[PDB]
Amino acid sequence: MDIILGIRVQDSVILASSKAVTRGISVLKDSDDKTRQLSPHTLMSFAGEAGDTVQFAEYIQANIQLYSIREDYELSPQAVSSFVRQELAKSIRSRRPYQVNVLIGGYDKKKNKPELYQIDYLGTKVELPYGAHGYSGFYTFSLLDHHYRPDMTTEEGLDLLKLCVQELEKRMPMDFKGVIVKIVDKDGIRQVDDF
Amino acid sequence: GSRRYDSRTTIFSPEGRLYQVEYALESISHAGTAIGIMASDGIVLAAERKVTSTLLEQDTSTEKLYKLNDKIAVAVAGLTADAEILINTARIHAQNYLKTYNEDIPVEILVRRLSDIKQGYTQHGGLRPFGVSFIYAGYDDRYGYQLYTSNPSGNYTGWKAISVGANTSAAQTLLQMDYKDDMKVDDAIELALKTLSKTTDSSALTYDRLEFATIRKGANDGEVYQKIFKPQEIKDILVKTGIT
Amino acid sequence: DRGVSTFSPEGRLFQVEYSLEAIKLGSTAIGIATKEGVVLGVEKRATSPLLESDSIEKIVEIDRHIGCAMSGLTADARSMIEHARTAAVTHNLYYDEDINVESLTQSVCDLALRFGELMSRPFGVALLIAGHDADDGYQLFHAEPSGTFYRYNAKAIGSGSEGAQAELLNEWHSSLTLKEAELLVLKILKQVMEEKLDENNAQLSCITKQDGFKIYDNEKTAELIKELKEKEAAE
Amino acid sequence: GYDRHITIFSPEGRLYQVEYAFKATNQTNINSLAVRGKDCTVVISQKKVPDKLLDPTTVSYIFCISRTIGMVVNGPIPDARNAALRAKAEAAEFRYKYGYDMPCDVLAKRMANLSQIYTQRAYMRPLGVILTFVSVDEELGPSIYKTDPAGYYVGYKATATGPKQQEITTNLENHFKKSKIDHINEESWEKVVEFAITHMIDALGTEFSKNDLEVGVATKDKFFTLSAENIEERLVAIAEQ
Amino acid sequence: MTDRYSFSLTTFSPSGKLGQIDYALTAVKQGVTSLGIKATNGVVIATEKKSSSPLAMSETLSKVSLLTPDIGAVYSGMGPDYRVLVDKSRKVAHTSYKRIYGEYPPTKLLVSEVAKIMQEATQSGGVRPFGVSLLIAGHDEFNGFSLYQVDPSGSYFPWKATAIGKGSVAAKTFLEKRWNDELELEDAIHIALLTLKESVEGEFNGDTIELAIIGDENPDLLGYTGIPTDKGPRFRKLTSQEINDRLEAL
Amino acid sequence: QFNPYGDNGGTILGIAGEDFAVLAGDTRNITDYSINSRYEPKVFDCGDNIVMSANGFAADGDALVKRFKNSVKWYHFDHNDKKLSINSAARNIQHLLYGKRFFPYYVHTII
Amino acid sequence: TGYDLSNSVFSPDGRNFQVEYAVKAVENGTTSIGIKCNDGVVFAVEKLITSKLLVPQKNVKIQVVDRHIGCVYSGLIPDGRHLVNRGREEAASFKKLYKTPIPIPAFADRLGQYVQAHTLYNSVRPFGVSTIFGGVDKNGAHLYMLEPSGSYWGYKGAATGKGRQSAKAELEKLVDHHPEGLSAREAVKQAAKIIYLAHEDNKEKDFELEISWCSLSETNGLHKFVKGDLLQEAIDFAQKEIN
Amino acid sequence: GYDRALSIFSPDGHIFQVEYALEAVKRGTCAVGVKGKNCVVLGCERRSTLKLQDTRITPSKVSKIDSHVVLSFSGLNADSRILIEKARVEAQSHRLTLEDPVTVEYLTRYVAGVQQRYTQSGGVRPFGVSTLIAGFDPRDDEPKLYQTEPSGIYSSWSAQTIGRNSKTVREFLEKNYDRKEPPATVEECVKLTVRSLLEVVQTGAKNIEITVVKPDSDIVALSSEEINQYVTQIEQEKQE
Amino acid sequence: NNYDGDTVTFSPTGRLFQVEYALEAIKQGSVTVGLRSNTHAVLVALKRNADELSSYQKKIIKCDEHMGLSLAGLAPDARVLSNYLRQQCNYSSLVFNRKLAVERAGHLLCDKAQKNTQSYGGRPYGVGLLIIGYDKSGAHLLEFQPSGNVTELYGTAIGARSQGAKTYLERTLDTFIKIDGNPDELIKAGVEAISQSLRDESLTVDNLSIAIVGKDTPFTIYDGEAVAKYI
Repeated sequence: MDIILGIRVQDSVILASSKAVTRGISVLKDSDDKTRQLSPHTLMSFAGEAGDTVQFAEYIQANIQLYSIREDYELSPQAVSSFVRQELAKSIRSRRPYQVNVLIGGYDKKKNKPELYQIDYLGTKVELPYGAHGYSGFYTFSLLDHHYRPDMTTEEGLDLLKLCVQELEKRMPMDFKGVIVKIVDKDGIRQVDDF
Repeated sequence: GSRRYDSRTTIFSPEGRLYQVEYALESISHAGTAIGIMASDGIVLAAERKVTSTLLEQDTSTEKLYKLNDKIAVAVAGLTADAEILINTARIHAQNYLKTYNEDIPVEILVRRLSDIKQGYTQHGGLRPFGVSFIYAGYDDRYGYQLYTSNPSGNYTGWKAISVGANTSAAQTLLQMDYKDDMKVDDAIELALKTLSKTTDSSALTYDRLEFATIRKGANDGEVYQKIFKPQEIKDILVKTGIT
Repeated sequence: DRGVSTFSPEGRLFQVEYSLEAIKLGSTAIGIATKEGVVLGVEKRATSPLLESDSIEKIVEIDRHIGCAMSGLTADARSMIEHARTAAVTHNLYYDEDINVESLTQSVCDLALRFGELMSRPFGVALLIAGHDADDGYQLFHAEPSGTFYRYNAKAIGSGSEGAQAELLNEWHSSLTLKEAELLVLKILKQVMEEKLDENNAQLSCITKQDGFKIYDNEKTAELIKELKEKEAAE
Repeated sequence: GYDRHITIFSPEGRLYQVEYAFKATNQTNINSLAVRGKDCTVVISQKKVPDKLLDPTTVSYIFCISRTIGMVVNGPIPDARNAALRAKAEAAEFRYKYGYDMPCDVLAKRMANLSQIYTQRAYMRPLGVILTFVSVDEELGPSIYKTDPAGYYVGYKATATGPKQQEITTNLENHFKKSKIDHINEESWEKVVEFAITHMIDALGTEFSKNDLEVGVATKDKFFTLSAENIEERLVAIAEQ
Repeated sequence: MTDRYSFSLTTFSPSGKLGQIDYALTAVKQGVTSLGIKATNGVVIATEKKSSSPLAMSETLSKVSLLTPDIGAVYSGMGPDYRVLVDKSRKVAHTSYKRIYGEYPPTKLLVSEVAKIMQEATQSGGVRPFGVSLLIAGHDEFNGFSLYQVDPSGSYFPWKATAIGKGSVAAKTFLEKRWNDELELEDAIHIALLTLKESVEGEFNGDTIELAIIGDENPDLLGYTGIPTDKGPRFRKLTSQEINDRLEAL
Repeated sequence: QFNPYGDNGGTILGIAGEDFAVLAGDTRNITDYSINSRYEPKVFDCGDNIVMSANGFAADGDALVKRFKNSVKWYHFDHNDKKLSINSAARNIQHLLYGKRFFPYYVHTII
Repeated sequence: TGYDLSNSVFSPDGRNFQVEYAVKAVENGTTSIGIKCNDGVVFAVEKLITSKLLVPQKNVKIQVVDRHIGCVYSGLIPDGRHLVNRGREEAASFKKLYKTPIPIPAFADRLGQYVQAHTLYNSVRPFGVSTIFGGVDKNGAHLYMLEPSGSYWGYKGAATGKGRQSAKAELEKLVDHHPEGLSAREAVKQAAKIIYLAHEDNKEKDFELEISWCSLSETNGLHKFVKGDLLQEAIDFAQKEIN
Repeated sequence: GYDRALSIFSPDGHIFQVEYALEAVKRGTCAVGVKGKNCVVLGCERRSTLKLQDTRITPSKVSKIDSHVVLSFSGLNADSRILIEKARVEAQSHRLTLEDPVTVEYLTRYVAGVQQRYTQSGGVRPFGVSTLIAGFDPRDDEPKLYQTEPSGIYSSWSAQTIGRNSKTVREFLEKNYDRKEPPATVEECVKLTVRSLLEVVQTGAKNIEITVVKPDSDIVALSSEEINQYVTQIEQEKQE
Repeated sequence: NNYDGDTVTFSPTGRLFQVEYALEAIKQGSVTVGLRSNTHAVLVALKRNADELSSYQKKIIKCDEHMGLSLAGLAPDARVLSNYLRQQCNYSSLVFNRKLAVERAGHLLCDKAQKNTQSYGGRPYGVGLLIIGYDKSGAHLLEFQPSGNVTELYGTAIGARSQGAKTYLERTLDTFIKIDGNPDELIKAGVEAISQSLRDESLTVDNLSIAIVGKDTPFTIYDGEAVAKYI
């Protein structure tokens, strides 16, 4: 797991999520997609404890997909983030809590705004222009503090993201085998395939 | 053992009807009439109380109209006590939704869960159904203004205008005569009253035998206000339209 | 009314006896045991021409060495088959071996009387359970809602049963080949079936030690039907 | 009417099972009576031992519920013992929970509440008994509180119960009409027991040997029952008078 | 063994009546007359202490019960059903309110809780409805004085004044004639005493009449001093003596 | 703190021929540095020509052998006196053992 | 009506007809008795010999509860066994908590309350037995008889079953003619006589006698069956007095 | 809990509660399903004896269980909601564990299984509902149509109807549906479906709903006009 | 009549009709006989087929190495009760290392049957059982009936026309009681008894079931060719 980033720009939200899956002294895989589509205009990336991450993600996915069918409607990114937070908030006082951190990047069609939510395993939600989980933040937050502007284009956002990845590839101790990048906007979710 | 005394509330007649549901509907048809009328710019709920006594405290009361949340209300026809049980369930269910999603519950979803509860008492558990029909009047930002009714069967449907309780036959024909799609709130208020005035089993219709409510966009911009008419305001709306 | 588990003054359980009446209304099913295999055949009985007859599934696999045909209120058998399959697979997991046909049948029959005031009524469906095991070879069992099962050399259940059974009583001997038995099931089915037997309103199957349980396609059955007619005009 | 078989309302608003449980109350054909002194509360009941094979000492409808509370039952013995056992349990538990002895009237209220439940809940039948509770309560003084199958209870100056109850009741009413007080103005319980037996004799119109009666007395800090000889001593004093 | 009565004993007839509620209401018809009157500065509730024997001590049987320091209740119908409702009512005032908010519930809401209990006896498995109608009178800071009637069905209504039980039809008319929105509490007590004399057959005095008020706070009745915000119960039961003083100026 | 396990020593050994098999074990039973018994057998005939020994903690060994013997008894009752093949016994014993995966039988088992 | 179709329904008289029907089952059973004596009690019972094929001595009907109590019953035999099993649990629990063996009056109420409880609900049937039981405790000997209603009292002597009246008459004579007490060895003989006398009312089939006793002096306060020489001696005494 | 066996056998061998549940279906508004060569069409009657209806928010008679399967029904509306909810949950659960959406046969079998369970469980009555379940298996182009009924039996149908006057329209379809040649086009199939409903319905007013299911989760409902054009066209071709 | 709706109801003459109706299903059952000497105990059972294509329903069930029974009536009920017995025998072995006494086996069955005759919702067992066994006090035979009544006997029979065998056994008593140390003679005596109950049919090789237990004989069942020796 480890590295998951998100940047919200003018018209979209961009999630970068590292591709490595390490266990012990072996990198078991270098093309892992640490994400799930919750609805046509909602993406969730995740990092944390082995097993818990995918189990939690897929569980949330199924619930949102169930809601969509029942109401023939797509929940707002805010509503989905509130649902996810509550699930994590419940989990933290369970017998065995999910140790999963998520980023929720969605485009609200009613408002025509992109939205980025950062939520940790404790159920701590915050809406942000840019976000990161784990050690990533110790490098990327200050870098974006400097370079980010609120009215950037999807293309400027990807350059800003390159800067983040370059810095992490320079200073982070572990080889995270790069990132998969996805864009969430008025037209839905698509994947940049050459990063 | 006890099999001897079991009415078997949740069984079918040979015709494929549910005895208890049919009989609960008969019960409801003797209750005071309640009307919902939906306009393009708001909704009206009116209800006639069951034959008053001159010595009843009229103002502090609330027998027919109940607030579910800030965007939804109901008019009741049936056993009041049965209806309160269901109302508190609905009020809690609304709050769970707001807690979970940080958004006010869409009107239909609340209507469906209540109707699903009612349905349950007709299929399992061997208890009598709730002797209650509801007119739901609410607003959400997906469908705007909405009217629903539900009954002891656990069935629900949506309306432009509708009545429940006594004389729905007469009431439905009169609404079907005068209702129109472009109608405004104040037109609907008048219709609701003229209807009850003609279907009532009293001699004449007075403020003290009436409950009245509106859901309008009548505050400050793209926002919704619930108004449960105080007795004085009913007294006034009854002169303004010249019924007294 | 009066309890679900009540005895009649003749010493029989009302509800069991009444389920037997529903089984009489069911479509016919026939099984014949040989030393070369056991054959199971059923009357499909589609209630209208528009209903796609191959979707009617009254012959069913339990394991590779055990198969099952049903008659009566056939929706009741879903859970009986489900239990049987689990019993079989479970036995193999605990013992690394195939589970005896009789044991399988006894397990299914244990469900049967688990009803009263456990389920709410007995099953309204009888089963023919047919299979092979190394100890007792080829076997056919009739499993009733009473919890009782009999081994049969041949047996018919359903609306056409008592006619069909008399017929089997005459035609069965201890040297029937599989082909002989297949034809016999086809013959006796056409005898008791309302509409005229063909490859769409009836179905065959067998279980053989070598190839296990097999449901026949409609082409294979159709030739066996044609072969039956040619041999009956031929004397 | 299945509304006659269980505890649900009849069309005229009655509970027939409760009413029939009252008729079971007299099924023993015994009369009881209780009165208050200044210092005490006396309760007497008829004692009929029709079978010669019975051990007369084991034949009793008076119970010592606690150190301070006595209870006499009118009705069949099996229901009577059921009620007594429960009352003993309830009294002991009360002491443990609240650190003081359960008052007569509170126990009576409690048993009345239990009786009420059987009138409302369907699977439980009423007990066909009337329970008369007696003590010298540390707050209220001499006390008589009585329970019936309906779940009703109330305090009494004095009371009677049984098939010939109305006779004894009027007898006692007439005495208090006369004396103009709430109790028997007597120093010793011995003479209050004598009063009770006397007004029973007059009202019922029968004489009693020592084995025709049963007597319980409640004083400050104890309730006890009398032996045949304690009663015989008391019968003698009535005679010479 | 065990409750095998898990099914409703109150069901809908083809006509739509709920038989057991109707029959419970009939039981209330038979019951002794009780009444309530609302004044501008108080509420009065009253009933007859019809005794079962003159050997009984009818002081030990209190028909008028305190529920909270500002709420009281009286009834008509089945006394033992009433008794257990008062126990349950007192407890629910604590469990579902005072233990949560540190203050007693307002009258309408405690009434609402009682109605909930009575509604459930109308629908739950293996029970009959309660055979009582209740008149609950109380005061609370934000609603002032109020008076409610609660029926076997669980339905409740607010009243200026009303009566239930045996002679309710007669008594309700008597009250219509005498009630106005300017009655002072002492006037409502006088009217209550007149209305009750109509229904009472035998003795009519402080020992056969049970009567209580919801009025001013009673500091003498609190039991302690030293907290300025605790001024005492508004519920007061009139003594046997106090009733007779009012019966001479009648 | 109570320790639910002990160690009773001993050792066992099994060899298979073409048309026979042997299962041997010593008859000594110990705790710590003491001898409990010089002759306490721990190899058992279980019927259907199966021999078994569960060596290690004897209370656990005795429980398991006792349980398996009983498994054979009910296999007969349930499947018409059928003989329990050695391969079937082996699987049955796996389930007996693995059923206590989180509070194990402290034994090496040979049949 | 229909008041008699369900257990625990009061009839308008105020009776529980289902209990009264259970009594008819008791009255239909064989005769059993109990006699209280100086320092103990004696139990005996009529065992109808249906056939030659019954193994004699080997269908024992009297049961022991704990070490010091004996129980015998008439009517539905399995119901009586159920009641004794309950009795044994009740006694075991009493001894577990209080150490001392359960006193007879205490034990009597345990059975009483349990039986009475089966007249409270319609989902159980009342017991089809009257049960004579007793023994010796720290206060001496006690004999009890318990009915389907759950009613019980202490007895000088007691009897139930088909020959209950005949047996009752004989017990009354004994009480009248021995006000100062009967001996244990005497009561055994008397018990034998009375079962033989009450067998007249059930005289189609012939029968086997069965006797037991607890005596402070003869059995040391414990319950034992009377067998062999003492049993044969009492059968002889009885055969004597019918002839 | 409440335990009573409500569904039980009669002396003749009938389970009356199951049979009375079927009468409730007979009472329900008609619904029909017809499968073409590349599609399935679900048509449903709606009782027009109710004007002042709001059809924006009134529950539609066809329901999506997943994005590729639909369920219509005849009988008790309230009962159908319970089955629909359960089916939708199982659809998501199947995707979760198998990593594939349900086949139509599997989904039908599940719903049928639920319906059967209510015919031999204590304290519950059977569902007063029969369903038509239609769609296309994942990555498959063969159309599927199944029927379920209160007893729990289910089977596949070339075309089928249920509800009031379903015998009339089954009659129609039986002589108008060539097994040898299903409606080759969407338009053809929608027509035959509407026609069959017109035998029984009334006017083609606010009376007929139609929903069309094509492969790969391609499901769309028709509007008043779109339907009305079919009603108009057939009645002109009628006068002959 | 009005009192036979369930086992929880008494008739006005003190009868339980549901128990009596259960007793009746036994009478419809095929005949089975039990008898014993001081050394062995023997069950003999006439099995019953559905028709000429069916197997003959088994009537004898083994309970332990020293105990077993035969049945007449509802066979599933015999499976339940025999299975209950197998466990009680098994418990006694595992816990106490003690072979369960036949007399205790009877008491346990009595008490199990009785519980189904006093509660709402249940039903009596509809089968009769004959238990044989050899324990620490020699050979035993027991007659179980679903009323709860269990009886120890030298010999008996139950089922249809069992009165024939029952009378014969009564006459034969002094002969067969002393067939000690001779198995084949005790069986033949049993087979002769069961022949008193036959009508229009007689014993064949797939018709007749025999069981024996005794001093040096584990409870063992004989069928088919193993019983040819006795026809």
